[PDB]
Amino acid sequence: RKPPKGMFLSQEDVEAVSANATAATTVLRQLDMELVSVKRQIQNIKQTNSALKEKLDGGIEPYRLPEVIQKCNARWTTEEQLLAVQAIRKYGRDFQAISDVIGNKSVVQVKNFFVNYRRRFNIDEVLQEWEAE
Amino acid sequence: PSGVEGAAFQSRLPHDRMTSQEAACFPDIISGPQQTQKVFLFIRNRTLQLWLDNPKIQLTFEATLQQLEAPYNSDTVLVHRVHSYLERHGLINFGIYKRIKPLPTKKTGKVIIIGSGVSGLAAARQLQSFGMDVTLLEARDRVGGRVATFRKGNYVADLGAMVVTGLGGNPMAVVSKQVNMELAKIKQKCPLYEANGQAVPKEKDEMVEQEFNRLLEATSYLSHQLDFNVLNNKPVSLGQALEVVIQLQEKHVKDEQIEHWKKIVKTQEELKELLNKMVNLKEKIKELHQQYKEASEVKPPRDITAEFLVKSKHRDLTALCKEYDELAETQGKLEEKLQELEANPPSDVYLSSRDRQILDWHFANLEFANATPLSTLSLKHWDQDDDFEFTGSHLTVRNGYSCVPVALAEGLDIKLNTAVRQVRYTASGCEVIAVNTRSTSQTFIYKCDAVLCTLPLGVLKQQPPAVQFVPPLPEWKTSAVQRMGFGNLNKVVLCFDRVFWDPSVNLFGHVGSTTASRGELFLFWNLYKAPILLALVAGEAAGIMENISDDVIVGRCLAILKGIFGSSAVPQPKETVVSRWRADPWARGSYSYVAAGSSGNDYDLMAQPITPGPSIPGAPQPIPRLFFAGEHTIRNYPATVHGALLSGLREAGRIADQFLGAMYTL
Repeated sequence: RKPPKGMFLSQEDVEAVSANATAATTVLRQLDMELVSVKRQIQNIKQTNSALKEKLDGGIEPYRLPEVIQKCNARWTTEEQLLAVQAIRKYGRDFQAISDVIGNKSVVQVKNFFVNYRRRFNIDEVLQEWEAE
Repeated sequence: PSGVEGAAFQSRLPHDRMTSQEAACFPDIISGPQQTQKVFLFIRNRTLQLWLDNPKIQLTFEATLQQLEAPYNSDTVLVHRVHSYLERHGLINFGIYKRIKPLPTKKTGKVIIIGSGVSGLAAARQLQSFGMDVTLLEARDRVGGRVATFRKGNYVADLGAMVVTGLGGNPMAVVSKQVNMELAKIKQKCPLYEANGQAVPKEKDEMVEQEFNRLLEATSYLSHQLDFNVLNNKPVSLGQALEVVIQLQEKHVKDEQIEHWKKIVKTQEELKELLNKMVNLKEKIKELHQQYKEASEVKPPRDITAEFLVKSKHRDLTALCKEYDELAETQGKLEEKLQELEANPPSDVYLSSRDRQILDWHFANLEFANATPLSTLSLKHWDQDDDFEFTGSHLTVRNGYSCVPVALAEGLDIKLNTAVRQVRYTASGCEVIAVNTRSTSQTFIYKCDAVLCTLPLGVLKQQPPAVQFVPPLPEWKTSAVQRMGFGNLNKVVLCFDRVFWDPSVNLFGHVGSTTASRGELFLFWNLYKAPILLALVAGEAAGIMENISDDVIVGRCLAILKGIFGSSAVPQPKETVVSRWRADPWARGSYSYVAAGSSGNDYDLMAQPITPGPSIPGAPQPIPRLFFAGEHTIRNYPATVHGALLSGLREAGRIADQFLGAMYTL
C-alpha cells in the first residue's frame, strides 16, 4: 500500500522528474535557487531587524515613573469631581482610564458617579462632545 | 521442515497439494475424491523421502512398495504409477547412483545432446538411465561448460560457478551426497574498504547498507503500486527506477530545507513588524515623557485643568509603558523560536560523495548477482525468481566445482573437440553437422531421432550464427532469444605463497572511485584451503576489462590489495588467471538475466520444443525433434547450476515420454 518510511514518492512527483531527459536536473536546480533566494532574504531582514533592534537601546527605562500606591477612598472632593468631568471629556466611557486619572477611586464608583451627577455635570453634553473626535 | 513433508519441500513440492505436473499425469486422481488425492500425496512424499534418505542407491519400485505400509500399499498400481512418474521426471533416481538392476543391453532411440554443460550431462545420464542411446557433442576439450575449475599444483579455483546457494530444497544437496564435494559454508561478514585503503566505519557501513535496501523497496513500490513501468514507449529498467528514486529523495531533501528556512523568514518578519511597533512606540513614549515633565514643572498650586494635565499625561504615559512591556514579552517570544529553529536544521545532503560511493559498491554487488548493468535489468521482473529461494547458508566447493560434471560425465558417450556447426531436423529425424575444433576440415555427420540443445544463450544469440538451424527456428523462439538477457561477469584468480589476509573472513569489498568503475575488482573471496584470493569484475566493468592485458589487471589487484594490507605484506602472485567469458565463443557471456522488456515468460518459450513440418504435404503432424535445456530455459531457477541441472532432468523426462511412451498416465 505505502512506500518505506522517509522515502517520498507521490504520483505527482515521479511524473515531474521523468517528463524529459533533464527534468530531474531542472527541478533540483530550481530548488537550489529557491533556496539561495530565501537564504539571502533571511539575512536581509536579519540585518534590518538588527538595525531596528539597535534603535531601542536602553529600552524605556529613563522614561518610567514610579507607582502611586494610593489607598482608595469613598468621598468625592470637588477637586476629584472636577478631574472626573475632564477625564470624561478626554476618555469617553473608558472607566479604567478615569480611575487611573483620579487615582483614589475604583471603576465601580467611576462607573457610578456617571449616573449620580449625570444631570448636574451635564455628562450627556460632555460625552456628546467627546464623541466628536 | 521434517518427515514425509520435508521430502516434498526438499523436492520443491507442496506436500499438501498436487502440482500442475501431477494433474497432467494423474487427471483421474486430482479430479477424484479428496481422499484419494491425500492418499496420492502421501505416496509421493513417502517415495521422495526414501530416495532422499539414501540417494547413493537406486530406489526400485519393489524396494519402494516393501517400505510403504497399509492402507497406502493396498493399490500396487498407484504406487507403480507414482514411482514411475517420479523416476521419469528425475525427482528420484537422478544423479550418480548405484544401479540395483543393470540397464537393458538393447537401447531404443538415438538422442544427440549439444554441449556437455551440466544441463547436458544431466539429461544424458537420465536418457541413458532410461535405455536410450545418447551422445553428447562438445566444442571444448573438457566437460562442465560454465563449471570451470582451475587446477595447478595444489591451487584450485573456480572460474565458473563456485557457490551452492543453500541446500534447502536444492537438488545439489542430493548431488553432494552422491559426489564428494567439500562443501564449506560462506561466512556472510564482509568489510568494505574505500579507495584510500581503510575500512568503512560500522556507523557508515550500516547507514548506507540500509539506504540501499530501502532504495530497492522503493523501486518495487514504483513498480507495483504506481505502475511506473513504461517511459516514452520503452520499458523501465531497475537502474532508471533507482535514479528516479534517488532523485526524488534528493528533491525532497531540498524541499524540507525550503519549508524550514521559509519558517525562519515567516518569523524574522513577525519580529520585524514588531520592532517597528516597538520603535514607534518608544517615540510616542519619548514625546509624552517630555510633555509630562513640562507639565510637572508648572509649580503648584495650580488650577484643575493644569492638575488634570499632569494626572492625564501620567496615566497616558503608563498606558503606553505597559504596552511596550507586553511587546517585549513578544519580542522575547520570537527571539527564541528563531534560536530554536537555527539549531534544528534538517539534513544538509541526501548523500555525500562518500556516501554515494559506498552505495555504488552495493550496486556493484547487484550487478554481480545479475551479471549485468542495472540499466538492463527489467524493473518489473528482475527478481521474479525470488519466491523459489532455497533455505540455508551459501556454500563453496572447496575442492573445485568441476568435480561434479566430471562425475556426471562418467559412463557417457562424449565427443570432445566437436563443434556443432549446423542442426538439421526433419519430420523423419535429425542430423547434426559438427567439425573438429583442432582442424576445422574434419567434418562429422550425426543422424538421430531427436536433438537436445544446451547451447548457452549467448551462443544462440550470436550474429552471425555460430550454429545454423535447418529449418530456421520459428520467430517466436528467435524473438525470445533476442528479448532475453545474457550478461557477463569475470574473475581474477590470485595464487600466493603466503596467507596475508584475514583467514576468518571469507570475502571483503573494495569501494570504487567512480560510479562508472563500481564493479572493477570490487570484491575478493578467500574460499580455499590454499592461499588463493579471488577478485570479481561486475557491471559495466566486466565487458571493458576483457580488452585489457592480463598483467595490467593483476597489477590493479595488487595495488588495491597494497592499499588494504600495506605495500609490504602483499607478495607477487605465483599463478594468475583472468576469465573473459564474453570473449569465450562457447559461452559469449556468463549467465542470463531478465532484460528489460523480457519477462520470466520468455524462459518458458526457451524450453518449448520444436516440431518440424511434414515431409510429404498432407501427412500427419509429426513428433517434436528439437529440445532445449540449460540455465536460460528454467523460469524458476535461471542463471544457476541447480537450474541447469533441473532443465536437463526436465528434458530427459519429456524426451522419454515422447520416444518411449508414458505408461504411467492410464
